[PDB]
Amino acid sequence: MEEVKKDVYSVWALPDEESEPRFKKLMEALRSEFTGPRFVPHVTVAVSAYLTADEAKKMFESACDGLKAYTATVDRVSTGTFFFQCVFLLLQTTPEVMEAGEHCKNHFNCSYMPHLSLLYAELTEEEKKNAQEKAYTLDSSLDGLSFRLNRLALCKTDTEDKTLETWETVAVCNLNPGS
Repeated sequence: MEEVKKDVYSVWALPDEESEPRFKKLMEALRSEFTGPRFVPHVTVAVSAYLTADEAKKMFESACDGLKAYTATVDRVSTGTFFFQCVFLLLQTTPEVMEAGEHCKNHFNCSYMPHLSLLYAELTEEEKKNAQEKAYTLDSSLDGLSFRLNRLALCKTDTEDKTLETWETVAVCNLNPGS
């Protein structure tokens, strides 16, 4: 038996139950004033090559079995220059956060911009700044905010599909604690 279908998978770290509503509420409000597809908050940690279902499951089990729950800290809410990097919480480049996003082989020195996107949209420069301002107005204590990432999602996300209609989550797993 041979699997012949291959797709690109993305791996998402998900905020815990104490932090997820806070982000969803903000995502919902920004999305209403400005424009934008609805999605769940996450912090992406991996993008794969083309893999068969089996290969992706094995990659995902390894990811789950070996990544421990960790804590991310919000540096500031920032803006970018294309649809997927419109307004987002830029995370502090702490060790555990950075590690989750890296996939450098065991003994090498390779020498990843962790964030949790808030809004996806193609806005004018002014509208962008305004959306950034409104994020702080909707939730001012954002800068410095610490939150727990304790579950991963295995997904298929055609980054060129701005509607998100094709985005699908395939599988989920809880991360064991470590601290």
